[PDB]
Amino acid sequence: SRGSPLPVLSWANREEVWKIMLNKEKTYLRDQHFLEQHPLLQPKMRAILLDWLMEVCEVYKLHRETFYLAQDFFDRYMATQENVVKTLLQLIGISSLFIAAKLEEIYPPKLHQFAYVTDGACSGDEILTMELMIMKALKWRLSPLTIVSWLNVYMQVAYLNDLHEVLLPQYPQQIFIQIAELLDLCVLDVDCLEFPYGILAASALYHFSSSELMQKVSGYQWCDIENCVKWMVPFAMVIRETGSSKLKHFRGVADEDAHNIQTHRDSLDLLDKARAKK
Amino acid sequence: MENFQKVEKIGEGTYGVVYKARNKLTGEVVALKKIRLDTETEGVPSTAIREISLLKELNHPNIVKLLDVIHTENKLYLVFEFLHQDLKKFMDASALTGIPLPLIKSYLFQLLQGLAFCHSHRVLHRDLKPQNLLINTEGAIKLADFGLARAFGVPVRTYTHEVVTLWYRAPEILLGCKYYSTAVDIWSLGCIFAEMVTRRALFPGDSEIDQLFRIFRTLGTPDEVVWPGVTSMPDYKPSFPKWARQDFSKVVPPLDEDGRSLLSQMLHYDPNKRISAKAALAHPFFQDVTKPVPHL
Ligand SMILES: CCS(=O)(=O)c1ccc(Nc2ncc3cc(Cl)c(=O)n(C4CCCC4)c3n2)c(C)c1
Repeated sequence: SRGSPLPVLSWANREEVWKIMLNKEKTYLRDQHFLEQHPLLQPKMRAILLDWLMEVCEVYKLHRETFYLAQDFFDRYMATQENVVKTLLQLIGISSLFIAAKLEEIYPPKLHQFAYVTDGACSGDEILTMELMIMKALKWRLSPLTIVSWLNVYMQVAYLNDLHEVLLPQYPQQIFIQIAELLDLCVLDVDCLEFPYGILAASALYHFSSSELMQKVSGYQWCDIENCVKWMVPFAMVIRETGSSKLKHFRGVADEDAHNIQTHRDSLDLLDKARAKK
Repeated sequence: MENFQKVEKIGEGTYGVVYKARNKLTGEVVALKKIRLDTETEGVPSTAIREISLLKELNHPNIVKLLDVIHTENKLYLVFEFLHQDLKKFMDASALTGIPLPLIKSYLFQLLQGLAFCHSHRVLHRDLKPQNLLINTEGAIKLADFGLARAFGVPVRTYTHEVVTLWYRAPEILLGCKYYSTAVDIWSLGCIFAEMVTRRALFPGDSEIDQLFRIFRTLGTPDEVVWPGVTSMPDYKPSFPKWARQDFSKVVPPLDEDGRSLLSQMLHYDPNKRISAKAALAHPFFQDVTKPVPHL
């Protein structure tokens, strides 16, 4: 079974909080084969769309959490549909990001920016149509635990101090962005959806640390993550060869917060290197 | 929406009109939150997306139940369970005799059961005010209007800077704190608790600052010893009026000792010392577990 990594919580009961989180990992399903419902689509098309959403996120200083919400909304929406044509993918992705930004950001960009970045491919009204199509097809289940939120949990446990206050941010920035960069690479490959989000985050963490740390912060046993770890090896290789990106700073964002902002990597070639090795 | 007959408008909450209405098939009585969408430049507003998605996750006897979400041409209806009135109209209808104190055990206990559930699900309500507190005829009382709620992360980051209706807003917010989480909801409940007894708002501020000073007058102006950090908070001014912690029998007489204890632990200045919803449930004060039918 799974260890309970959370400390004693002053604000609620750690056992209840953890069991709720684990049930969130159960009721939100992802399907590594959903593109088989779309015979005109290829996995590279998904990678190109998601990579472009990362670019849009960086231009607008959106949170990592917003990107991963959009990624999850896109993957689960597409699993509810059939026979989507490639000319619709931009609209589905940008509307997923619009929903996610409205959920997650304090002051999100306005509708007109989400249309603007598509460079004429999508109008505002088209985005308003698609957002309703997405939310209804997902039955309004719009509160997943994203990949990056699992990484946030793990980092907080890892650097818990005397205070046992898991809600105030206590982890250093560089480790967070480096693991995140590996996850941003992996998520571009639809095969990642084979692994639960908490195992993807634990496996990326592992490739940047040790089994001791992985088990300490996630409660997984090595056999739980072994296949994911093995799958991730070439992506970790490509990142290590290329070297980790440095912390960027952002206009209007305090430097101590800048690690929370999604960055963009021209890493579709990295993705190809990683998959070529298999 | 052919299966719903609107009875009467019930009021406007955080977004759009609420209606009393009847399920034509079963005769069930429901509240209908309407959202007109062609009024909205951004499509489905973020408050509605948050409320719907949070309430699909939250099923508790002390949280109003979201029954359905219906989309018709330019409109979005949220079908909720029916309750009978908010606590602000109940309070002020019983504002002469006061509200009998066994119901104030009942209502503060149930409200804490709800909030403890929200917080274990990592949801901040951020608008616990009696107009959003529904109490029905069986007596139960339910948290409602999650239009201002937010799921908080582990760890949190900076969220929306001015939240909770002013009479219920916590001091850390008024001073522009970088981080807040569950304490802000507990504060709100204290303001409501004393508002039940005094049958009058504990801090009926007319302004941001007036709300701050109502708090200082009643609890004493805080300092680096009662709340370590106050002096380094953004909206802290040295010029504030040093006031005295008026005994917890003046600011609120009907209370016994435990009522004073609980309430003061809920109005602790330091969010990090302030009591959790779980702990408030374990306070002696909730040893007699009364559940009276109200007058309506
Ligand atoms: C002038 C107010 S009153 O006392 O006449 C009155 C108040 C409440 C209710 N009932 C009720 N039942 C279920 C919901 C579900 C939701 Cl989501 C909701 O928002 N509200 C209301 C709360 C805030 C505005 C709408 C509900 N209200 C009634 C019948 C009268």
